[PDB]
Amino acid sequence: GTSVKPIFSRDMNEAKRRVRELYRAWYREVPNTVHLFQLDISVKQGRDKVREMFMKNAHVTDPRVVDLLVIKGKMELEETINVWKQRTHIMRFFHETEAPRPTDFLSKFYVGHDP
Amino acid sequence: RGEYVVAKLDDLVNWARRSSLWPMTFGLACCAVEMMHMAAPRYDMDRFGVVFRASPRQSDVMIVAGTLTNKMAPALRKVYDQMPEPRYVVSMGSCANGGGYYHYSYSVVRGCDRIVPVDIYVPGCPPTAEALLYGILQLQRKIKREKRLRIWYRR
Amino acid sequence: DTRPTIRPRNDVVHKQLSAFGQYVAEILPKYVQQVQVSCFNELEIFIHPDGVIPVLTFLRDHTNAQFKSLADLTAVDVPTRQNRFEIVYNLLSLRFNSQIRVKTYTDELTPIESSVTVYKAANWYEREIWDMFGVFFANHPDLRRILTGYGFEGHPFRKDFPLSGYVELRYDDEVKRVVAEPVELAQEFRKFDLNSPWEAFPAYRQPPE
Amino acid sequence: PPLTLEAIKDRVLYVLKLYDKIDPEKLSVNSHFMKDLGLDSLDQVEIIMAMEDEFGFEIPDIDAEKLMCPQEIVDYIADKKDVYE
Amino acid sequence: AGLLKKTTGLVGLAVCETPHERLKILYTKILDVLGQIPKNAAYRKYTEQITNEKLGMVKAEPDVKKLEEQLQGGQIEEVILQAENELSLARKMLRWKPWEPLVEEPPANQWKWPI
Amino acid sequence: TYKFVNMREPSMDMKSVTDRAAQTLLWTELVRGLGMTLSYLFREPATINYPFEKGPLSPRFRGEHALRRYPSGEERCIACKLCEAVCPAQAITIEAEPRADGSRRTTRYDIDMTKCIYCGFCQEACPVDAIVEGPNFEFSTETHEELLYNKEKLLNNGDKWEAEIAANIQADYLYR
Ligand code: SF4
Ligand code: SF4
Ligand code: SF4
Repeated sequence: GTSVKPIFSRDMNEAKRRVRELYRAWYREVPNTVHLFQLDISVKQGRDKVREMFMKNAHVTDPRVVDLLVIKGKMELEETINVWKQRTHIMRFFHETEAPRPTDFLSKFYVGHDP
Repeated sequence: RGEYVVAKLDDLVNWARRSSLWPMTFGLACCAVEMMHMAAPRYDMDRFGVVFRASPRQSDVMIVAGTLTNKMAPALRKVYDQMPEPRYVVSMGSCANGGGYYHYSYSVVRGCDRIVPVDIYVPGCPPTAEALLYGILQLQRKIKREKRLRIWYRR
Repeated sequence: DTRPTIRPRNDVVHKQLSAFGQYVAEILPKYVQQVQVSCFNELEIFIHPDGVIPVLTFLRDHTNAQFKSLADLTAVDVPTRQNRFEIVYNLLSLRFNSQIRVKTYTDELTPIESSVTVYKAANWYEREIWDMFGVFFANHPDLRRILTGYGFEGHPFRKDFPLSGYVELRYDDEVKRVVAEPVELAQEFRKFDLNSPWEAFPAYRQPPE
Repeated sequence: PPLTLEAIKDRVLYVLKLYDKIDPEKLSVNSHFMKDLGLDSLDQVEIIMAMEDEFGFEIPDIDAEKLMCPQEIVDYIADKKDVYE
Repeated sequence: AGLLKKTTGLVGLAVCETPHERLKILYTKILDVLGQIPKNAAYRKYTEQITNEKLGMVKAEPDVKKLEEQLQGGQIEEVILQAENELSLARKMLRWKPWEPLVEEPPANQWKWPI
Repeated sequence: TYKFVNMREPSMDMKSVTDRAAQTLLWTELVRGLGMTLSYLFREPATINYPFEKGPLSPRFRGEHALRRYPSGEERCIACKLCEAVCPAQAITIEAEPRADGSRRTTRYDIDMTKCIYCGFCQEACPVDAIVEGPNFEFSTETHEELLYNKEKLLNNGDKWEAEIAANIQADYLYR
């Protein structure tokens, strides 16, 4: 039933261990990417943007899924340091252009007839 | 007359801008065949003063040819910015000008004009070589319909 | 050919690959769940996820198979089955001019040990499947995004990602760069519900449920 | 000159003070990150990284999780640095 | 017999001036590793059939050219290289032991088309 | 059957090495290139004098569309809607409601040039040869909006490229 094959994790411990130095690699990644890619957003801005993206993937409770997020997570940092990505790619997570989607009931009610 | 001298100078300034403009490519897809299949002897374009040459700093018009994917979108924009002024872009092919076949797919922008200010649109899938040659001819005629020095003098 | 409309069928090829299907079945009956010949004379091998390396190595060096030309590797993602990603290889043997199909099954989470040891051709036939579908192959040299935009999310060729995708590009003056945004279509891709309500082939009729 | 533990004590507590979230008030000699101070495990990764810049040292992740208060930070690095003042 | 092959016609695949003897020693070598695997396995039941078969043809006829036709394996260097990977294939499934029944049966509706 | 390409076994005799040494010392294969190119120069070119003359085409040529009409002027289109049912790029949109004389013919026939593929499936799909691929191709425009065709634009091109299209379809209906 619950028998599934691993890729990198058995227990949440080592699963949370992988996201630890994944943060560590990403934590030290911010100071170089902002300067080398010539942005405008601040260093701590990037650091918290890395931070928050962790919190989005926090409600999952399966060692089986987190590592899939880890490999997806580790599938991006090298794309930044080795100048593979571009300014439109790494500032994209800095969601800037789009207008702010209304959150309260009235403002959604006013904008359109959609949920 | 004051208007006459600026009229003669304006013509002289843009008489050969429509005859010495040199095309630039990016050659994305099957439209990149007619791109230089016109440079083939049959539909000679070197005679028209135009001649294909990349040299993004030293070219006049770029003939955007092929399907514009999102992945390349930075590359075109950085090329058009590096493009010196005056500059024109020609959207060859249905995919380049309006997405064409792949308009509904996830990895192509629906038309090049969503990315670059797009001049004369030459349609075709692909545009048969002379259709762009006709399109290039329209671009040169558009160059005559310009009042650059006239507008400056009016101001 | 007395019936020029129909495609003429061959039987000497039919039984021979049928016999070879049994041959491979006996040699390693640990992984081959079942073998299916085709009316198109394309015999197919159905293997187990752990069986990728054995059979692929077996057809590679065996003296009666010599299947060493990796034709393609792809997925046939089928939502209605628990193993949605159906990983299938195609092999070609020059010595005996035959084509072998080996088919597996996998979920979104289960991995497959990389076949780069068998064929280094898979090196890039592995990357796109991880990108296009999302299934991850273990012990592979690199799992990079090869056929998508940089920073692209999800997996397009799945039966979940819509045709138009989720994100659209456009060059904006304020930022002086081509930025993204949620997709918006001038025309919605219309629907063509074209599957007839009349049964087509009694031969391939699905068994009653 | 060597690198004393009173040095270790202050500079470990110095950069811990510098990071924005920590308030001087609740900080103490114990000031346990989890049940006394109060942060998240990722914030625990944050502070140990701040320790790296403060010391110019390196700590493995196999021991980063147990560093649950500044006292362990002081004790742990003093152990490997082999300086006991 | 015949004068030395100027080129096998396949680049990288060089020539071997000792065709029959090298084929034989490699052939007893694959006979050796065939011993460790059980006889009852269909592997051993099928390899020894072609082992004793074409070990006879190489032993009986020593000429390069007649051996080429009898084995339809191109030049001898192709055949011995082909037999070489047979040895490596023998070693791999020595440890594999793929003789027990299926690891587990396929899911109920995992196969069968259409969906 | 097959034939080799690279293998040459260049003979090492005194005469043969002289030719190879002469070729290297006093270049001969290169001067052959000069001779071939010069022979090319003294040959009249293949360039065409556009627009004063334009290259050949075929009666089957697929270009800018046009909605044709019967001998008396009736629209051939009936909104059977087969054309967009096979339009590979879904460039055709059609709506029909009642027409004054009891009829319920079409109102909308917009083939987006920037979506169209010019495959010609539409004209083959049409059972009344209403939509066709015209011979014209010189319709480049400087606005994306111009290529977005409508019903009136299609009908006008049908009345413009009429005699030519009628002759082509008369010279090609036996093949189809
Ligand atoms: S318009 Fe046609 S020929 Fe040109 S790139 Fe698109 S599909 Fe290819
Ligand atoms: S053009 Fe022809 S196929 Fe298309 S709607 Fe009109 S009659 Fe039908
Ligand atoms: S020629 Fe254009 S309009 Fe006609 S079917 Fe093909 S894509 Fe559609």
